[PDB]
Amino acid sequence: SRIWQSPRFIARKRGFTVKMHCYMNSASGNVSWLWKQEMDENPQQLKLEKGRMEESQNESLATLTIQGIRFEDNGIYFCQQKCNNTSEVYQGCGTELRVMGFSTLAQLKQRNTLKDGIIMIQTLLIILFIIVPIFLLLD
Amino acid sequence: LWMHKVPASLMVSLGEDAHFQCPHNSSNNANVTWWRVLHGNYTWPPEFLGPGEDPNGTLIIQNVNKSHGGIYVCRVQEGNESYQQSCGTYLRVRQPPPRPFLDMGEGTKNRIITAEGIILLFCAVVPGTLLLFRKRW
Amino acid sequence: LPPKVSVFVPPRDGFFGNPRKSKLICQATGFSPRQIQVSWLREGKQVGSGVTTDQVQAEAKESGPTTYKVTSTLTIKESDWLGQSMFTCRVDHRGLTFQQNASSMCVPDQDTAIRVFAIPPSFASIFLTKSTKLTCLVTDLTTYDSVTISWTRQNGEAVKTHTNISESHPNATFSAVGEASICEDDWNSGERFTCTVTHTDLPSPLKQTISRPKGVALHRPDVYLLPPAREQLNLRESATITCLVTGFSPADVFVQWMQRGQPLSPEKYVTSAPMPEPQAPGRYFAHSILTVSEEEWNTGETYTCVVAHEALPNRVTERTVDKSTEGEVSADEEGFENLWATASTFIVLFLLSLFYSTTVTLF
Amino acid sequence: LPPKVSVFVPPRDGFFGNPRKSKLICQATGFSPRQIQVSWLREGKQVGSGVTTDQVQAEAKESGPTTYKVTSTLTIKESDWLGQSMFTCRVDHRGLTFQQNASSMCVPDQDTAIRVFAIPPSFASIFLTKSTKLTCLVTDLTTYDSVTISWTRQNGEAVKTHTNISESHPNATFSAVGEASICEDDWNSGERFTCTVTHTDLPSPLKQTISRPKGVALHRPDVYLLPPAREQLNLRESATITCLVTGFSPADVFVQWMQRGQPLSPEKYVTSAPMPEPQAPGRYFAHSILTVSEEEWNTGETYTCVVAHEALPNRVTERTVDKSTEGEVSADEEGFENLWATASTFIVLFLLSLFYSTTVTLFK
Ligand SMILES: *[C@@H]1O[C@H](CO)[C@@H](O[C@@H]2O[C@H](CO)[C@@H](O[C@@H]3O[C@H](CO)[C@@H](O)[C@H](O[C@H]4O[C@H](CO)[C@@H](O)[C@H](O)[C@@H]4O[C@@H]4O[C@H](CO)[C@@H](O)[C@H](O)[C@H]4NC(C)=O)[C@@H]3O)[C@H](O)[C@H]2NC(C)=O)[C@H](O)[C@H]1NC(C)=O
Ligand SMILES: *[C@@H]1O[C@H](CO)[C@@H](O[C@@H]2O[C@H](CO)[C@@H](O[C@@H]3O[C@H](CO)[C@@H](O)[C@H](O[C@H]4O[C@H](CO)[C@@H](O)[C@H](O)[C@@H]4O)[C@@H]3O)[C@H](O)[C@H]2NC(C)=O)[C@H](O)[C@H]1NC(C)=O
Ligand SMILES: *[C@@H]1O[C@H](CO)[C@@H](O)[C@H](O)[C@H]1NC(C)=O
Ligand SMILES: *[C@@H]1O[C@H](CO)[C@@H](O)[C@H](O)[C@H]1NC(C)=O
Ligand SMILES: *[C@@H]1O[C@H](CO)[C@@H](O)[C@H](O)[C@H]1NC(C)=O
Ligand SMILES: *[C@@H]1O[C@H](CO)[C@@H](O)[C@H](O)[C@H]1NC(C)=O
Ligand SMILES: *[C@@H]1O[C@H](CO)[C@@H](O)[C@H](O)[C@H]1NC(C)=O
Ligand SMILES: *[C@@H]1O[C@H](CO)[C@@H](O)[C@H](O)[C@H]1NC(C)=O
Ligand SMILES: *[C@@H]1O[C@H](CO)[C@@H](O)[C@H](O)[C@H]1NC(C)=O
Ligand SMILES: *[C@@H]1O[C@H](CO)[C@@H](O)[C@H](O)[C@H]1NC(C)=O
Ligand SMILES: *[C@@H]1O[C@H](CO)[C@@H](O)[C@H](O)[C@H]1NC(C)=O
Ligand SMILES: *[C@@H]1O[C@H](CO)[C@@H](O)[C@H](O)[C@H]1NC(C)=O
Ligand SMILES: *[C@@H]1O[C@H](CO)[C@@H](O)[C@H](O)[C@H]1NC(C)=O
Ligand SMILES: *[C@@H]1O[C@H](CO)[C@@H](O)[C@H](O)[C@H]1NC(C)=O
Repeated sequence: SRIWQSPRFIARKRGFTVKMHCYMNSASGNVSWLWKQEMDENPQQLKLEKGRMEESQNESLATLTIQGIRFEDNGIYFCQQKCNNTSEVYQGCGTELRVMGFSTLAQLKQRNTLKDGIIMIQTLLIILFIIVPIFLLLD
Repeated sequence: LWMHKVPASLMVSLGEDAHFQCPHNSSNNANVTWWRVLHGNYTWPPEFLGPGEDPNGTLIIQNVNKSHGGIYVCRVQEGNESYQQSCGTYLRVRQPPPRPFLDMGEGTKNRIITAEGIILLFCAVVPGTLLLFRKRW
Repeated sequence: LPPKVSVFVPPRDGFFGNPRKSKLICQATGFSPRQIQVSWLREGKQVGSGVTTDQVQAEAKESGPTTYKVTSTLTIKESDWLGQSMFTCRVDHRGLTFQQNASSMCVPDQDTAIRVFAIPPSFASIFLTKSTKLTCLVTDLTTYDSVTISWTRQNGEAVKTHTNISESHPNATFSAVGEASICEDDWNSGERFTCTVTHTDLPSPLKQTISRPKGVALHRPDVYLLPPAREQLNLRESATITCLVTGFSPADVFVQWMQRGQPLSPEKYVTSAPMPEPQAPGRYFAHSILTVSEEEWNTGETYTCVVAHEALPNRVTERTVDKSTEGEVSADEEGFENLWATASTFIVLFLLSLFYSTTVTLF
Repeated sequence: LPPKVSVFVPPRDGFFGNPRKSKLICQATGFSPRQIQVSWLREGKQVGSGVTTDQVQAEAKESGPTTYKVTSTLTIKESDWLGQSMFTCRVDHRGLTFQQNASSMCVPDQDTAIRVFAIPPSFASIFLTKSTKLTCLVTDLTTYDSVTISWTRQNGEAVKTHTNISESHPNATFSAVGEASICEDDWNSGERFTCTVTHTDLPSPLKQTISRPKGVALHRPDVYLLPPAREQLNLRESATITCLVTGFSPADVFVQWMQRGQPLSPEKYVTSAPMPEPQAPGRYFAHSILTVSEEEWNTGETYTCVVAHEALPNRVTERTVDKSTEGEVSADEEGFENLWATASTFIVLFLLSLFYSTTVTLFK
């Protein structure tokens, strides 16, 4: 209607960059972002540190960039700009972020099976090393 | 308003049935239609998918395949007025992820591996000392 | 009053005599007053035999003053007519010389035909605007009159003419657009439509033709999309992203690119035209190229590739690539700190156990 | 006395006004008595508009019985005249009908005048065989004698005439495929080559001083070769290797595929024509794709791609991809796997020390 925001879903790989664009008319002041994980159900204000999350603003295109994402960035980001001439908050429905890992199906399966094959061996040897000496020394 | 309550993704495996919903606010006199929309500021017209199948406003889709991605949008209008439209629920699908040993993931197996290793080293030193130093004397 | 001087040459067959003879009429009427001096200068020289300049009869034109009419005549033989002589009409009317140069044979002057292109309506331009327009374009003519771009159906009957003739061009290569209209069903039935072009410099019209084939079968495309090759990126100059629409029938695919949600201008990409598949008998393939700066591709900037074909189940599909054409399952699992702690602990633990092994071997 | 009916038409440069209009004259003099009628016709339809018949006035004669004269006129639009429609005028003298034709179609001149042109040697012909030659094609002519084709030089020098003349063309015409072997550097120098054609009927030679169109500067293409996409390989039906050339000038590049040293059949790959580049000036790009069976791709089989251009130094370059072109998937995946490998090695390497120490202590 008045505030247009894209994209709707982003699924990157850990380490890369993400950009989110809020399209709004250049009349009613400046735009302030928000944040919402799925633990909450009411958007919170967004902090900002240089090198990580950073904001800019052209004529009628406001953007936000995050560098080197990680697993603690899986939330929905909202852009909000209230009219200073009419006093009405206008808000889009924002974006979503997901952070994928470095592995595939094939590697994971082998790693899991090797790890379990190793993990049973230590149990067997600990049982042997606790049962043999007591049976030997107890005579 | 209510045009923000809908989630932003849905998780299904192929061959199953997904569930959506559109929380109407006009007292059982409105019209509910479900559409499938493109990226945004699109040029091709959107397509008409299906009407409200049950009184409470739920859409059910079956026979999931690879080509069933994309945004699903519910559009509701009351008679002669303009329609009200949410901003969709992106759908992402892939079936495979397997079972094995659901109890713990890699986040736990490494820790108990290292604990078992250190405990084994701790417990495999005293028996040798007891067997050896108690034999000469 | 300066009259309108006109000369009406006979056709070649209309000859009579031995040797055969014919006549010219140098009828220049609509003039006043009576005074007139007519000279039928053959090769610039007057003829003293056969020139019959009749009396100056009054033209009873009630509206305004009564003007006068004249009727010049001159006879020539068959050999004289084919001698290609300039039988110029020079009338010293009212002390003013009026000249009218004409040939003496069947001479469509002289030889000049160029081009005409008939463009049929595609499929994307029927589903979007709901109007099956069809145009046939005439290129690089001169901005003269008497151009008539007329469409005719297969039964001889015609449809409407054009509008919006283009403007001047640096090479004097003006153009016309003979747009028309037709109901969709008639075009889908597949009958031949022809557009005819006429001109003052054309010895004959240019009957083009356009129709739609009937009986083709439907197959669906398979759009892939490739990123730039590493050797291009190592130059740090540019990159090219290519779609690939492989194995569809019939023709007329329709593609476009989007970025940031705003479609790109048509001056970036260069689409190709369908051409037959080597090994398959009746299928085609196409392409597309987008050129972007190399620094743009290195900081995100996901791109898309929208196609539209009439055999696809939902008429549209869309792919994408940014830089990380990856990101499979296991978002949170597989660990990242345990894998370091375990490696460090088991690097320490074996080294510690080696001392016990040494002591054991000693004892 | 029947009149002498004549029909006159205007020249093509005789139309004026908006819309442009002209006239036609149907005249018949030397008739007696005054009983005469005139009717115009338009392909079977008579139109009364724009008809101006004069009165039956006695002809001014010095001897013999005095006859009469009449003049009739019709007005037409130009778009009708230029559309090849036929107008006829009919005169009824004493109830006798006289009709005469008229139309704007007296163009034909049945002679030996035919189109004589040439096809220049494309770059494929010269590179493959070093056999620079040019062909002068002749059509619109039937079987004659002394039909001699002479590829005249700048000063009309010696020419090896064509052989193996074909049969009569299905037009009822004859195709004279002129040909003459030629040197190399003369064609690159902008020299005038006219195939003067001698004939028994019309020996007028149609001369065309064809030559190389001096022009655009020199640039060299670069070959980027692309392996097939993954989602195609998953289908396990076929793969499509792509050879890409960009930024060359002028046009007319030549490319062919080759594996194990012997060339593939020309029915296995498709090459597109050069097209302009959207950003730069009139430089071009072209694409060639080869479709292989997916089972062959999972073994080896380099599939080199060979191009051939003009500005290119040695006129040949090759590219090669077989199965290893993943190209730096990431900078951390390999470190992750390496760390896991070290940990996995050290586990089993550690267990040996415990087993060996315990058994050696027990066995002492
Ligand atoms: C002086 O400057 C002026 C100003 O530009 C020049 O005028 C240009 O003249 C060109 C002459 O070729 C015009 O180009 C033509 O018009 C279209 C623009 O590209 C294009 O349609 C034409 O392409 C046809 O020819 C191809 C080669 O023969 C065919 O293979 C092809 O199929 C094309 O035919 C149709 O093409 C359309 C695409 O638009 C398809 O949709 C149809 O399906 C095709 N139908 C058929 C049956 O083939 C051709 O390039 C150019 O438009 C014009 N510029 C204008 C009008 O602005 C002068 O040439 C220049 N003088 C010089 C150089 O001496
Ligand atoms: C009689 O029938 C025969 C077939 O049995 C037919 O022969 C062929 O006609 C074509 C069309 O005239 C000839 O093609 C010409 O020459 C070359 C050959 O490749 C073409 O490239 C030419 O195309 C150019 O010129 C055209 C006209 O200016 C352009 O429109 C076009 O875009 C190109 O610029 C040209 O078409 C062909 O050579 C002959 N075959 C042989 C063996 O010569 C013949 O045309 C029929 N005759 C008549 C009067 O219909
Ligand atoms: C954005 O607008 C506000 C409101 O006027 C003003 O403080 C300033 O122009 C901007 N705020 C910044 C840059 O922190
Ligand atoms: C804003 O966009 C315009 C495009 O019209 C561009 O020229 C300008 O540099 C942009 N401003 C900034 C600060 O990037
Ligand atoms: C639905 O929401 C609108 C706000 O957009 C509100 O005005 C209306 O009262 C609501 N309807 C019900 C039944 O709560
Ligand atoms: C609801 O919409 C459908 C299609 O959009 C229409 O057929 C139907 O008549 C509508 N119902 C009402 C009550 O307007
Ligand atoms: C893109 O959206 C803007 C409004 O945000 C609109 O003005 C523009 O027309 C849209 N693009 C197209 C191609 O319609
Ligand atoms: C259907 O909607 C009603 C509200 O009218 C709600 O109580 C019920 O839980 C819904 N059923 C499902 C399966 O969502
Ligand atoms: C899934 O089913 C639909 C309709 O039955 C079909 O069009 C589509 O191609 C199928 N998907 C795959 C991957 O076969
Ligand atoms: C309903 O909408 C139509 C527009 O199609 C309008 O002409 C009509 O006046 C409207 N009626 C009411 C009661 O709003
Ligand atoms: C013929 O007459 C026309 C009158 O407009 C004149 O322009 C032209 O030069 C003349 N040509 C000759 C050969 O006399
Ligand atoms: C050219 O076509 C457009 C759309 O069909 C029309 O609006 C315009 O008036 C036409 N040009 C002229 C000069 O009539
Ligand atoms: C005039 O033309 C018609 C055909 O349009 C023909 O039948 C007739 O014979 C012609 N007139 C003469 C005198 O031949
Ligand atoms: C001439 O044509 C014959 C076939 O009619 C062919 O065998 C021969 O090679 C041709 N000669 C040349 C020089 O092209």
